[PDB]
Amino acid sequence: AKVTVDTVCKRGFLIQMSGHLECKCENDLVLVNEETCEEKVLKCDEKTVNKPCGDFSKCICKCNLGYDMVNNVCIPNECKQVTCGNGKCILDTSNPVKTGVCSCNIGKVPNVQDQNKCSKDGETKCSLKCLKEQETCKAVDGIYKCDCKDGFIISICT
Amino acid sequence: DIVMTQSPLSLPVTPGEPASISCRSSQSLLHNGYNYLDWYLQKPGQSPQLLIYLGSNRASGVPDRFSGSGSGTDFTLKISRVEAEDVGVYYCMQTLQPFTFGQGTRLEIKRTVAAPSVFIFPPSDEQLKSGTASVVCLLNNFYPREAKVQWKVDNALQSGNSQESVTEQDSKDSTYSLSSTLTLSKADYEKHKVYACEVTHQGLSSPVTKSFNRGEC
Amino acid sequence: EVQLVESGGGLVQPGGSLRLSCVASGFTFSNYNMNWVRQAPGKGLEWLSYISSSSGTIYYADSVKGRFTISRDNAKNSMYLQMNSLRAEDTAVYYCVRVEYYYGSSGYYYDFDSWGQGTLVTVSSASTKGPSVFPLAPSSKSTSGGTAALGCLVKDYFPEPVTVSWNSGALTSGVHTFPAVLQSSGLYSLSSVVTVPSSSLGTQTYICNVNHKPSNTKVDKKVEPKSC
Repeated sequence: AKVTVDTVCKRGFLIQMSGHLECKCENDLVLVNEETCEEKVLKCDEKTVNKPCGDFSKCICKCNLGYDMVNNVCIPNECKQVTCGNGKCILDTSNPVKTGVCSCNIGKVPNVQDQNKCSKDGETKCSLKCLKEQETCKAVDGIYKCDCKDGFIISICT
Repeated sequence: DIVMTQSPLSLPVTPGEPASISCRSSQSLLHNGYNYLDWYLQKPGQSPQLLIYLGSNRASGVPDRFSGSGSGTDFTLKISRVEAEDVGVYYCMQTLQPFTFGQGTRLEIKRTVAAPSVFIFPPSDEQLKSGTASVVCLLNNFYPREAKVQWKVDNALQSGNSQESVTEQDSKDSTYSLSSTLTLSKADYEKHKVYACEVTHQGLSSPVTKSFNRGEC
Repeated sequence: EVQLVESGGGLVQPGGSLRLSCVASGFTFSNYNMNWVRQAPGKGLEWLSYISSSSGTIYYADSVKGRFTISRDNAKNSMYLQMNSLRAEDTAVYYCVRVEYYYGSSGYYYDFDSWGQGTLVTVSSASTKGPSVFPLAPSSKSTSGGTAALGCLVKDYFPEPVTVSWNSGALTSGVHTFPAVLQSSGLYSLSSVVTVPSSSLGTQTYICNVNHKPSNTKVDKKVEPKSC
């Protein structure tokens, strides 16, 4: 599952970290797949069967195949006992056996002399395409995203 | 969509000397310091393979002689020392609004000028019995590809009733061959007598003309 | 290895519809975005459509918008292309392409790293017809320097392709099978020629073997030299 700069996140927007891209949901929505966000349910019952209850999880509230429930959130199983710090854990389709690596917050990079965690400082060139003339690539709270550069109503940059 | 236009259409190169391919886009492919343009090579009988990505970066496994430069709407692929294995069709592709390929540039082998051997074939008895008549003008093993075929019936220029096709460059002697077919009804064929194709080529001082008389050869 | 196999092509009339299929093997199909790319005879590659792994992101070329629809079935490791309102300009070889995306340290880029063998789509009003093979006989008017030229005219067939061989594959040197041309009748025509020593024209037989699978037609034509 690979998200590109041309991915259209449904009810969401593209964010970039040191080594990857993902879709972040609008408001309080939950990821149903790598690129769509839907409304979640508060409790799992007969009326909410097979409905989204958390990111990559439906009611049975078990995580989808290939994930595992750690700290009440669904994380890939290869990211189980992998700690990163100043960043998140992801995986790449490059290796045959899926391996969990660290993708760091903007300004940080994998520190090779620190068990490949996110401690070393390093720039990351923004790869997002904010083609609208009212949006530009900004760095917010550790991630890259397209945001307004001059005036927005409350949510459109025009 | 965004329009991509390359030049030249065919680029003859002698192995060892450099080569350039131009590629322009109908609108700027630059955004945030990235140029969204890639280069692909389709060797004969093989799949296309990535060469250059984001304007100037070589893909993993590309020789250093291949390089890409340019920005915005003006781009150029440059081969410093052309090897013989680099023949094929080169495409530039814009990735700003996925996707659009250029029309392709055919990289071919440059050789010495060769004149075409010209032969003309009258229609067969079988085809005449069928009710039609096709005359075939054959140009064999010439270089370069540029060649003009002119049909004349009783020394009168024909137009819009002939069709030609050209073979790919030969893998051994690096020449081309061309076949032109003049098609007429059995009636129009039996009306006239003299049939000829006039070939103009760079390797001919004067335009060669091959002809025959109906009922003769 | 990665293997993409396209199917579903064939013949269709203008206005008609066709549904292409592409089955992916050798990799996890549900992890990759995919393309459809075609190439018309005597033209370059033309990208048609892109589809993400979760089918949430889809793009089309302007030349096929509204007429063509892309979709995938990750359960069956398959990918489809519905083609409606087909015009003659849609006649091409259609490929499905795997689209890798690398998060490289010099920028993120696509890599069309796998291409199927292709499937041929012919949009035309013509009906399937086997070829008539006419001889291009050698004579003094086709000889030059101890060398004689002869051939076969493969005329008025539909659709592509035909396969021409000489002397059941024994004779391969000096052969030139030209690309077919599309005539006004909607039927194809090509010629295949071979160069031989002019001395052998009396003591050697030359037969062109023309095969046209669409019409289930096989024709072997012996090319007799002429006395002129």
